[PDB]
Amino acid sequence: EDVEIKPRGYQLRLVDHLTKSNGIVYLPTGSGKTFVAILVLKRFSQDFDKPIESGGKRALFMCNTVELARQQAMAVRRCTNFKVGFYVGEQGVDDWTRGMWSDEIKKNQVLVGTAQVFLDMVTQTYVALSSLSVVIIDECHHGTGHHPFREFMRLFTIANQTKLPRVVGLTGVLIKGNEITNVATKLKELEITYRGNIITVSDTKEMENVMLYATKPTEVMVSFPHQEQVLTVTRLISAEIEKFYVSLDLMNIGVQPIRRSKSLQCLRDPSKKSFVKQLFNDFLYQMKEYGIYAASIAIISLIVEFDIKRRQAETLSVKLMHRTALTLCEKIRHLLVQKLQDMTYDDDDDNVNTEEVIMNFSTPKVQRFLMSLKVSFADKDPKDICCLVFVERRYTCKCIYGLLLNYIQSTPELRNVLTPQFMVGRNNISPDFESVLERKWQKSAIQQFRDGNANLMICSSVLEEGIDVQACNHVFILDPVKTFNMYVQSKGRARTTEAKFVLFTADKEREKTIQQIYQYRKAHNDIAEYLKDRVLEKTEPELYEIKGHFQDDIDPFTNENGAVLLPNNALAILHRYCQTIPTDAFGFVIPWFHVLQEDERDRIFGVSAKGKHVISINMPVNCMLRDTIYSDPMDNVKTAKISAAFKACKVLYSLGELNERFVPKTLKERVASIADVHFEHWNKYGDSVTATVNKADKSKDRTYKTECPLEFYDALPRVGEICYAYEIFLEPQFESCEYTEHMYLNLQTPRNYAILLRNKLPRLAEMPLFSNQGKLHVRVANAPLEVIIQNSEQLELLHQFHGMVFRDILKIWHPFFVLDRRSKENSYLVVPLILGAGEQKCFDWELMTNFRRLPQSHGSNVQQREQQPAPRPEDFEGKIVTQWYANYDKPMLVTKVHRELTPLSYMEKNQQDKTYYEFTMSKYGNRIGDVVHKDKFMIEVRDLTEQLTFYVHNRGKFNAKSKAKMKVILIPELCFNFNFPGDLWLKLIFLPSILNRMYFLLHAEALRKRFNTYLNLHLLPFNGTDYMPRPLEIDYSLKRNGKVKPLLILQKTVSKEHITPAEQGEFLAAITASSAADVFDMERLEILGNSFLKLSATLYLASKYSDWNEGTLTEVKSKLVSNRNLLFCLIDADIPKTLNTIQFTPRYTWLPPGISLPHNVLALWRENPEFAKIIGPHNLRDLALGDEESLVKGNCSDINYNRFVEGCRANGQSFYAGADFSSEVNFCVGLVTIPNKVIADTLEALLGVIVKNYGLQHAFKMLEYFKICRADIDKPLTQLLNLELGGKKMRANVNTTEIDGFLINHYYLEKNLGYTFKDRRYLLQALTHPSYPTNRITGSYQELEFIGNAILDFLISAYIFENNTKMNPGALTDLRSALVNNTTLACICVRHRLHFFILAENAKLSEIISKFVNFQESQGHRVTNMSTNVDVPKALGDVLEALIAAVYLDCRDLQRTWEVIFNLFEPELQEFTRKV
Amino acid sequence: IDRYEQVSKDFEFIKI
RNA sequence: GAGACUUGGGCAAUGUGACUGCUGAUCAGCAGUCA
RNA sequence: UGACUGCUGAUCAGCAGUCACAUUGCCCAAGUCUCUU
Ligand SMILES: Nc1ncnc2c1ncn2[C@@H]1O[C@H](COP(=O)(O)OP(=O)(O)O)[C@@H](O)[C@H]1O
Ligand SMILES: [Mg+2]
Repeated sequence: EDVEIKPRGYQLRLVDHLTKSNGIVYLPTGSGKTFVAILVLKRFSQDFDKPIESGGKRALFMCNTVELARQQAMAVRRCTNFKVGFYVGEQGVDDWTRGMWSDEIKKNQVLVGTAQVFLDMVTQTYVALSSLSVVIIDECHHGTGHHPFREFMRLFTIANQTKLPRVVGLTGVLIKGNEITNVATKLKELEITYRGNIITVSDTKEMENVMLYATKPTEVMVSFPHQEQVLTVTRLISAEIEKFYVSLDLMNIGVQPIRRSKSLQCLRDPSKKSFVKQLFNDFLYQMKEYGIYAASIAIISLIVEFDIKRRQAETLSVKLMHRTALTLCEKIRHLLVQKLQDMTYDDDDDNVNTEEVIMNFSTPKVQRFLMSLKVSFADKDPKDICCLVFVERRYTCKCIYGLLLNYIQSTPELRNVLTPQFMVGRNNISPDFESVLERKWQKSAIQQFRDGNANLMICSSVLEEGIDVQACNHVFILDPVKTFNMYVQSKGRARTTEAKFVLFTADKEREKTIQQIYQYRKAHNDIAEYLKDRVLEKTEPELYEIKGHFQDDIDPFTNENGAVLLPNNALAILHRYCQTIPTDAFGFVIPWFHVLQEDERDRIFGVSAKGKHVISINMPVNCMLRDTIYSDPMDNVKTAKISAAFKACKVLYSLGELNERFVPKTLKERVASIADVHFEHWNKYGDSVTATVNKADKSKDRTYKTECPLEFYDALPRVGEICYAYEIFLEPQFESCEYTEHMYLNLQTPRNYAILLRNKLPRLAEMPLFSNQGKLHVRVANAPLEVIIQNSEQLELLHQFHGMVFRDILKIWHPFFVLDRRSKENSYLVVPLILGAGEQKCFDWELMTNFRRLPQSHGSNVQQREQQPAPRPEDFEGKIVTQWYANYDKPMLVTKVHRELTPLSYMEKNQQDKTYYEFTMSKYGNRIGDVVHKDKFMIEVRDLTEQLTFYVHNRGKFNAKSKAKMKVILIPELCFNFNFPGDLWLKLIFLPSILNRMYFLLHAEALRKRFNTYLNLHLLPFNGTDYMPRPLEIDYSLKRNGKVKPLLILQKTVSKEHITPAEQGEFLAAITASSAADVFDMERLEILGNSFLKLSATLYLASKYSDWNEGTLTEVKSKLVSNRNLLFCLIDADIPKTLNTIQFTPRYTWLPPGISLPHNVLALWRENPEFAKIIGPHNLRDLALGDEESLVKGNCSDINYNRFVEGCRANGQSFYAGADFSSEVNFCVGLVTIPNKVIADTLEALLGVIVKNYGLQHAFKMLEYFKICRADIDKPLTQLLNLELGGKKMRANVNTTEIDGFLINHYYLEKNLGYTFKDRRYLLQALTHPSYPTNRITGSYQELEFIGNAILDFLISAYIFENNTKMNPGALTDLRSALVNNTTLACICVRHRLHFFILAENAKLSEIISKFVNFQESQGHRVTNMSTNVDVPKALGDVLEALIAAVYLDCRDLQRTWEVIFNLFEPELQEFTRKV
Repeated sequence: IDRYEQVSKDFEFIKI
């Protein structure tokens, strides 16, 4: 909408002048200068569309206040087609980065915002001065001296002088202040600072008359008599306020910050103590100036503000102060209103009576104002009034607003016409006259005035510029005009015709106001004459005088890369950086200044320094600038402060705190440099540590390709080659009883079976195995018997025997299984054996050559049974049979024969009255007919168990059915007999449960050898060739089916002779994930691995960086031990495919060793993973390959392959189209999916198992193997031993017995701590809170707590691992987390009375600790273990954490650290070790 | 004085 | 985590007013010395 | 009458300090609501 906004002639001339060269427009307010600025912005639209990098420029528009900025943003948005930006500090631009900055600059062709924000964003090289077309400023008269407008204008000279953007200022009044004398110098200053001449209309006939539709007002002055005498109530109230102030200083409170005057010469009062003085001093002024009724009104506002403060008082002392203030205020209000009510009865017109008494009880100024109000508006329509009221004090606005409300309600006529309202500056006053938050307001007072909802508008000096208000026809001023600019602005508010401009003055000061108003008028006339009659000078681009106006300041320092730091912005930059220091609530975020006397000036600096001042800066102790920065000798104290802050900021940037763009850095920027230092390996996976999006897939799992151990890969025996066979022994480990002989005797038979490999096998550990009837331990022969296959047919027959074993004798077979002929992974063999000559054991050759295929139990009728040869007992003794006539499934071991029992004999039980023969005929004789032999021998038999995974340890006696099962007796000639040796079957029923465990014990041993060799301890006699493996351990801690005792790990740390060989079983324990559900789990080592990893990372970071603050070190440390990082650093090591995670059920979840899928099928599976992932178990089970291809040929038929491919392609669109099948078919193809959590857990488990045996020092080498703590190649030994012997620096080279002053009576600390410090620097550094300015010889506690946390955590975890051997790891982690809790640390700290010796100055936390310690004493130092106190103070646990590290670093003896930790944790540890 | 002096019921809005 | 508004704290910036300290100029008088 | 000192007042300029008032801005952080993990 611009057609109705058509410009005027003077606007055109002004735009034309400002386009050619820079200048400052000067017209009376309401002339549309902002519209001129809009047109100027439009005149630069030639390059607003092009991007910055291609030469496109963006318009810049800046204003002094946020409200004017918002109004102009709306105006330009409605009056231009450009996308209008908004760049202010009230919208949260504090934490922006280059991304949204760049995209906002790209998208917004014009930018609007405040001055400081634009200064900051142009100094920090977001946009260069060469990147802009035109910059428009408004209210330039504020921009003088050190105002941000002048600072922004300074940057034009410091940058590229050519291709410099146009700049123009907007103003209606050009000079601010009473120094208007000799207007010429200020005119030159403003025309040179903005490098532009000032222009104004110059012909009253055509320009001034036209623009004077913004008509000047009519001056009116009303005089009132002086106050002849003061009242009794005022002086009585002042006398009360006297003793009130006296008691305010008498009132003692806690320590408060120190405030001094602006020149650092006078001692001020704390702000919270001076606010009440300021409030009462304003109230007294209100009383003495505007009348007693005004004071009655304002005491209500005092009540309101004091009630708000009392509600919001953080400390009880502040609450007491504000309560005393409220009591005094209420007493004052009652005493004051007593006088009002003693005379508010002079006449019977009630509300008009109130009006008359207000008239009576009003000062002559306010009385005259009320008469003017009554006689001015003539009781016209309420919409006929547009008036403004200006008073100096903010509270005077609300006071006279309440007075106007009451008086108008008291008026008969003005009641219906007038409605008041008050506003103040941005430091808004509580608009309510009652308790806080009467209502949720939603309409601003300016909006009320614009909408016509109000006609009177009480205001302070906030309503002269910026706010767009309709032209008022009345203006009233209650206080004398102070400044020329305020006069010009206030008289400019009355813009409509016949407007009334009224100002009130006293009688005997009337003439002074007369002279000052004529001087203001004469000054305006002189300005007009100077502009009109000046010589026809150019724009005045005189660089000599421009430079001569600026050099007085310190030279603006610009660093490399084009960034610049303004010395006038130095204070703001330094304070902004200093606030970023981590604190509790305050933490001394302000730099403590101090000016030096002349003696120090001529002691330190040059001879010239007697007159010029020198100031010293003391940075907060939580900053590495422990020393002081000295100011340059400067003319006055203010410039000396500027120089000191500027030099300190330059030093801080030299130490890297300020970034490339002079903004203080945070964790996001701190980790950017460290990214490629410790997290380089993430790049091979594509992502990075700083990439937060990399954590989006933290919870998902990952797939891996498993592989057999090297001992199994290509271990198939070959014909005519050396091959080793290992004999397997299954020793029973229980007392034999009648319910156990059937397996006890058979398992101990000298006959057995051997596992045969071409390769050699290392010595393996003893396995626990749990049968349902006893406990089994299985061993493998150390010396493998060696034979060479002389006949390929013998090897073939062995191979079909091995296949037949799993196919039939255990039924561990699927129709898609194919005998794995090829020599590859898991291609070993199982061979039965029999006794040979002497102790030598040889092949049971008849056994394999007889049982090529399992005999079939043919159902034989009596017609057929009568012609087979008769049964003969030794042919059945020790054999396996099957009760086919009852159930054609069960195997049945023949333990003995009853030659004394016959079918004619009476049954032993359950049919004792009757016999076997007719019993069989009753139920099974119907289908089988008669039986051949009526009077022959019987056989007593026992059945084999059907269990298949003998890991669980539950045990019991099945007396309900075992007695009936053990007595099962069958007819010999009825049940089919396989004549197979029952001992061999009874041994091989356990075979897969042994093969699976060996398949991982090999991995454990092969990894242990590698780890030992890398540590270069494999030559030690306990390791290497002479290693004797130990039997595994049962985990009974699990439930799933005087002097402190020296800590073993630390004891073996110092003494290398206490080391012990690493067990294969201990590695296997860390290999088996808890999902596999074995007898032992890896979670017991995982917690110690985590503790040691955190400790080592913390120490490595502390040694690497002793300067950075504890926050960035803590977050980096938490990033290092992050589970995703452990995943990424363990994938490379090829550990995950070595792990043990899944359940072992051979029928459904395990693959036989010597049997695999067809080779072509596997090739197809691994060629197309997308085609492979859509194949389920049923698709494989569809075919049933014949004996030839499956067994001898070792492949599948071509037509069978066709059926596979056709079925898979059909299932690609079948009911299972798109479904996932990898969750169950991966076990047949050597693939597995493992959680990343398990990967991190097993990394930590390996670290823990290494630590608990090899000591702390050796494990640091292993961290090098995992490339976590990258070795400093210059000094590698610092990663080996100095990691626990480092951490300090030259800070200890300065010392004095003055430290005893800070450590008041530390002998009691030694007595209640036990430790005796060799150096007191550590204890002092631990005891200093960052909110402590008194001390500078030492540092804060943060960079000690960083190490103390890790040390305490590691020692606690080690102790709970060692001593607590009968409790679950899942609760062990909870116990550890409870022992490291901050509340427990605070309780320990306060029990020994360590709160007294803390060094800190912060009232709120001091009161927090005070309210904590008394409660804890009320608990008798026995915290229920947590006590529901008010709030735990973090500092009490923090100082204990720091003291732990200080005690350790004093002597470097971890044993001493454990001693003191146990001494301070004894009762809590004893309580927690009993119950978590 | 114990009271405010009642200003004149009339006064002039003089022109400067 | 973000957007709106309010609460709370700290620093910087412009200007006026009051009192003090010091320098320079101008005007004036007195007292004292020389010419 | 001049030179000059002593005393003291007045005017004016400039600088610096104390106290108070007014307006403007940035930063940290809290509350609730909504978007929403
Ligand atoms: N030439 C013009 N054409 C259309 N409208 C104008 C013109 N000049 C002034 N105005 C209107 O008068 C108003 C003047 O307000 P403002 O711009 O704040 O005045 P100033 O900037 O002089 O204080 C604007 O809102 C504008 O819409
Ligand atoms: Mg305006």
